[PDB]
Order: sequence, then C-alpha cells, then structure tokens
Amino acid sequence: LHSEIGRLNNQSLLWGPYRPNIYFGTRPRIGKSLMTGLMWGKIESYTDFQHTVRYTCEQNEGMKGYGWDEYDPRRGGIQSIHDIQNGLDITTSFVKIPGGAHGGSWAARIKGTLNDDAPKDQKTIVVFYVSQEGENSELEAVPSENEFGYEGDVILKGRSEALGNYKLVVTKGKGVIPQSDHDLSRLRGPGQTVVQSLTYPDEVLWQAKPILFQQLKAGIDWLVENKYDVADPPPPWQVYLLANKPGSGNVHIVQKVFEGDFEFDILFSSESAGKEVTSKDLEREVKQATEVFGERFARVFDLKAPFQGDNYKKFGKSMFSNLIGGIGYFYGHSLVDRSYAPEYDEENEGFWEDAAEARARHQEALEGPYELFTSIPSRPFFPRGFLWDEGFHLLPIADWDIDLALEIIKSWYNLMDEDGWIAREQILGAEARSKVPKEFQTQYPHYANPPTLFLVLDNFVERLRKLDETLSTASVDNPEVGLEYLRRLYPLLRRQFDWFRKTQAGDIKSYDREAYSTKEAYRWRGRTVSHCLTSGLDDYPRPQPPHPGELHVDLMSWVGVMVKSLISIGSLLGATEDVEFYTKVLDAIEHNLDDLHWSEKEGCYCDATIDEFEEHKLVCHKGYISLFPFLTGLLKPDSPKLGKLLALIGDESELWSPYGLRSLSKKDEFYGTAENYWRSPVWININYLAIVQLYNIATQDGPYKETARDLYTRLRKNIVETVYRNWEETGFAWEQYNPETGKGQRTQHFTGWTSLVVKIMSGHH
Ligand SMILES: C[C@@H]1CN(c2ccc(NCc3ccc(CN4C[C@H](O)[C@@H](O)[C@H](O)[C@H]4CO)cc3)c([N+](=O)[O-])c2)C[C@H](C)O1
Repeated sequence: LHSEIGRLNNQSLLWGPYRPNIYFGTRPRIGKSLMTGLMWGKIESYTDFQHTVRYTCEQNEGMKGYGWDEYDPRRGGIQSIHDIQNGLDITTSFVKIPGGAHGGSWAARIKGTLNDDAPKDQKTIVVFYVSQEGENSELEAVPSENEFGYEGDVILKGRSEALGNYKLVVTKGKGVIPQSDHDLSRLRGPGQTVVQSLTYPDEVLWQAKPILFQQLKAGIDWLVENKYDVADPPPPWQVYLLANKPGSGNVHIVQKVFEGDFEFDILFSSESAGKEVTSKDLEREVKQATEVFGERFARVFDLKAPFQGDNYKKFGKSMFSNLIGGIGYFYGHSLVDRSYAPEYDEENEGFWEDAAEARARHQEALEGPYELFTSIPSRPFFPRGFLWDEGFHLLPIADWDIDLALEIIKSWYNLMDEDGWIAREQILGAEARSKVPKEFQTQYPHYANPPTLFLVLDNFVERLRKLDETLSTASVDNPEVGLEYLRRLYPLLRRQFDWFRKTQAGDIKSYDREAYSTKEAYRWRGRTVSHCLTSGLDDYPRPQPPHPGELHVDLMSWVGVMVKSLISIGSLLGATEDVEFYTKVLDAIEHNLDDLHWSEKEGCYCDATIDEFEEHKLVCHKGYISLFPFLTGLLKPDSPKLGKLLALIGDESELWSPYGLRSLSKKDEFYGTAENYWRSPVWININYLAIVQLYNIATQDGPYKETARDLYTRLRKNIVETVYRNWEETGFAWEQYNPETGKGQRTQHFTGWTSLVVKIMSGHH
C-alpha cells in the first residue's frame, strides 16, 4: 500500500507554479522539462521598457507588495501583485486539473488592472515565455491564418518522454490592442499578438530576460537598416513588437500589447487526460479551489482568542498562503569544496586564518546534478533551501498537509552524502546561482546547521501514535504507510546523528575538565572572530577569541533534540540495540549540560572556552543561547534551573520586551553592537520555541504551571500583535522585529519562519 500512496502523491504534486524566484511561472518536478514565465512592463518611451519590465522577484520603492491570497500546491491558488512603477494591479490565478498518466493539466488566468495613478491609455507589454529541455523533446507553434500574427489563440503542440503529448494555449484574451497608423504597419502589421520560436543550448534556456532583449534588439536593428529613423519614427510600443516567426524550437516567446486593462488565459492540456482544458474549466476550478481552501483553513488553523476576529483570519491566510506558496522545485549542480583540507579541522589556535588559506586554494567544483522540492525564506532575497529554516517552515505546513511535509523532508534527506552531511544552503543550478554572489556560493562538508527537521518528525510521530483530502493525510491515516516511511528514513537520521558526533565534537579529555561523561561535548565548526554562521545565529556573541576548546550549549541541545527523536522512532521500529545506545547518550547529555554549561553565578546556561591559563571558563551572554536546553524541551518540568530561566525570560531589564523576547539581553555589553543581527532584535522562530515550551509547562501539574501560564499568555499575544501590526501597516512579514519600537526590519517578504505566527494563533500544542 506504501507504493500505491507514493505513486498517487507523485501524480498529485508534479505540476505547480514552483518557480518562486519569479512573480509567476510554472514547471513540473522534473529536472529537464517544460517551464513558463510571465513578464510585463509599461512602455512610454523609446528606452524605458528595459527599466520597467518585471520578471524575477524584487522588493523596492517601485513595488508595493505581492503574495498569494490562497494556495495549496495540490489544487492551485490566487496571487496578487501591486506594481506602483507600472501602475498595475495583477492577479494570477493558477489551477490544476487531475487526469491522465502524466501529472494532469493546469490553467492560469492573468488579469491586469490600471490603478488610479496610471494614464487611462497606458501601453503595457505582456510576454509569456516557454522553454523546454530534453534531447528527445519537441515543441511547436501552430502558425496563424493572418499575415503578421494572431487575431486569436496561440497553440503550442509538444511531446516529451516526461510529459507525453500535450498542448499549451495562450488565449486571445480581453483588452484594447493599440493599432499603429505608421508606414511600418505595411510590413509588421498594425498591432497584434506575435510569436517567436527560437532554439538555444538547453543550459541557457532559463535566461528569459536576455533572450528576450536580444530579439528586441534584433528588431530595432532591422528598423535602422531599413530606413525607419527619427525623421518619422513608429510608436514606441511598435518598435518593441517582435516580428512574428512561429515555428519549432526549445524557446517560444508570446507577446501581446494592451491599452488599458487586460486579461488572458494559459491552458495546458495533457493529451493523455480527458478532453482539452477550456476557459470555462478554469473559472469553475478556481471557484472550487477557493471553497476547499476556505474549509481546510478553518479546521486546521482554528484561531483561538483573542484572535478569533476576521481581521486576524485574513492575516493568518496571508501568512500561511505565502509560506506554502513559496514551495519551489530546484535542479542543477551545487558548488562544494571536497578537498577536506586539514585546516578545516580547526584543532589549532588561530584556526580561522588557516581555514581562510584553505578556501583560497579554490578546490571547490560543481557536483550533482541534484533536485530539491522545498519552501524558502524569501522570494525576493533568498529563494532557495535553507536547512534549519525548513524545520520551522514545515511545522505549519505539516498541520495543513502532512503528506506534503514528508515529501519535502524526503527531498531534503535524499541530498545527504555517504558521510551524513547535507549542505545548509542548497543553490541548485545556474539560475539559482544568478541570485547569490560568488563569495557565498561554495558549501563546505564540515559546516552543520541546527537539525530542526527533527521537530517536524516529532510531530509526525505523535500524530501517528494518536482524493486530495484523502492524500493530504494518507501517511497518518494508514499506520502501515507511516511506518514504512520511517523504516526507510531512519537509517539516514542515524547517519546524520553520527555525522554530528564525528565532525562537530568538542574536546573534554585534552583539558582540566571533569564532567559526568567524557563523550558528550560539541563545538560548531566554521566560526570566525565575529561570527558563527553554522549555528544559525550569525553574530550572537561567543567566546573571544574562538578557540578549539570552545563548547557550545546550543549545539549540545540540538543533539539532545536528535537523540529523543531517535528513541521515539527507533522504539517504533524495534531497533533495540539502537535505543539503548541513544538512552545512554540522552542520560549523558543531560548531566553534561549541567556539568559544563550551567552557571550558578549568572543563573543560566552558557558557552564554554579555555582560559588564557588553560582552564575551563564559562562565557555568559544572556540571550537566546542561554535558554537553549529549555527551548529544546530537555529540562524536567520540576527543575530549579527551569525556574531560574523563567525569571530571565520574564525579566524586562534583560530579554522581555513589549514586542517579544530580545535575542540578547539589554544588560549584555554587546547589546546593539556591530551589525546587531542577533544582538537585540526579536526573532519569531526562537520566540515560537519559547512559546511552545512555556505552554508545555502551563498544561502540566508542577511548581511553575502558573508562572508559565502567565508568560505563555503574554508572549503569545505580544508576538502575534507585533507581526500583525506590521503586516497591517506595511503588507509584509519581516525577518525580525525591533525590540524598542516594534517595527519590522531587515528583509521583507520573510515567509519564512515569520509564518509560524499562524501556528501560534491556533494554539493547542
Ligand atoms: C538577492 C541577492 C541577495 N544577496 C545576498 C545573498 C546572501 C547574502 N549573505 C548570505 C545570507 C543568507 C541568508 C540570510 C538569512 N538568514 C540569516 C539568518 O541568520 C539565518 O539564521 C538564516 O539561516 C538565513 C536564512 O533565512 C542572511 C545572509 C548577502 N549578504 O550577506 O550581503 C547578500 C545580494 C544580491 C545583490 O542580491
């Protein structure tokens, strides 16, 4: 039955607008295949369009906002885009129609509306760009009756091993098409939809904007050659109308010009399915998808007081839709340094200078290709897989569609090397690379990242103990199926656990350090003088200088998180030898936390180092780091240490701000210093962990029940209101929140773990 559910899942998920790096575009979950993309831009002059055209996502003064109003990757969704610069409000509706053997059919309506500021008679160029990769695949534009282009629908007929036979239609659509009285119309027509069919080497098909501009440039060149000049020039919008040249090729550019508002439809008809998809089909399925989304949202995300209000509901559906709507499929080579230089061992004082020199040998090389299906932090800034980010992303998604979450987990785990490493940032393919400066591309196999995907597995396990609707929860409704998934995955989790122990180990035995166990101690590789990028908390203060004797409490706590999970799952698979080993490790980490990381003087957990005189020193910077054993659920609900931590959490003069917990205490000497990335701001992911854990204490008999309840109540409210106030005033979810003013700061469109706010509002952990 497992293989059955798997086949149906493949078929359900194959098609999507899985190109979140651009405003609107589709591709299937197949590395080399058919992809589409939307471009648009006002044209007012002879030079302006190169500046106005839109394709890849950004955020600047010219763009008010954009995002998904509803989305499910199984059904589709609606996207809004508010473009100030081009004076346009765009809707993109995408929907999926199951049937056939090839992942079904889809359709999209593109609707544009001039806003109040735009000239009523603005000319807008719209382009739909289609490419196909494959050695055996074909795609052809059916030519038009008319002389110079199309009065009606453009039909592309194609075939591939992947997709079977298919037909992609770009409808005539509604809207005023400008007509030119110029002489040039004798040769190029007065104005109409036009198509160019081109062929380039597969590996450059993705560069739609440059491909396009080279054609525009060739049209203009042709004008100048044929004596169209400034003595009497054609209208701008006609200079940038391509000559019609439909045919076969691996690239097809469809171009329309509108005056005022417009709409058109894109219809993809899988031949192996029923009759072809119609515009009538599109509207019906859109209505249907919205109804289904409505119904699911209110079961899964039942917002509890005081967020029962309709304004909170809209906020929730926006945050949730943007998170899940950011799901991408990515395909290509990664850049990895596979030298395993000895300098990366960081066993020396000054190790950071050694490792810089090893990196300057530039031994890195492309490898793969790999594929990844994942959600992302940020469409405009970070449209790619980040390992510990995904652990947070998949918590709300799991609620919505557990089967979808497990697919993404599976996708991540299939990237793991034989050693147990997964690169923390997955930049797959040249397209992906185009958004990342060269300095930041290379991944290193000694760099770790918090194992947050373990949290999502933890939720899966609890749910397991305790057609699209059927498929979304198939893996928990069918315990046979759930266990098979775990059986297959379990080895990989174990591998990763061992990888952590081998590569991220700290040094107990080489110093004057007594502790309960001689095994358990951890040090993040990769730190520089001011940074520990691999821990996830970029610039959180750490022992100065970095030192091979350092021990990091956050890292050890992450290991704790992993062992607990391995016990849960290994129990369920009857891996008895395995569970007993885990149990010794849990026991040891519990003691070692206290023996090496607990500070009695300061009353919290701390990182450690080694003295100028070779002795173990605690280094305390009160902040998120300090509470890690708590945030990870390793402290017994009755512990005196827990109490001391709750004092810190609640203390206004330390971590507690009106707007959530500060990353670092106001009392710390490094508060609001340097880049201030994690040296004061409020971050929703860590606040989420605090909230979930406080609620855990509040719902059990114990000494801290009442205290925890008070803190849970206020923190939940403070975080939700902060994210919401900002969302109201700005339209955006932000990366982090200022603890003095409550304003969102750093990057916009962070959906992104900011979206956990949906889970916070709905409660019942
Ligand atoms: C669109 C493109 C953006 N570019 C660009 C890309 C990358 C980087 N640094 C790498 C980087 C990557 C991710 C984050 C976010 N965030 C940080 C949290 O701290 C982590 O915990 C969390 O893992 C993580 C993910 O959310 C922060 C920094 C920089 N840069 O630093 O100058 C610039 C420049 C070009 C011009 O434009």
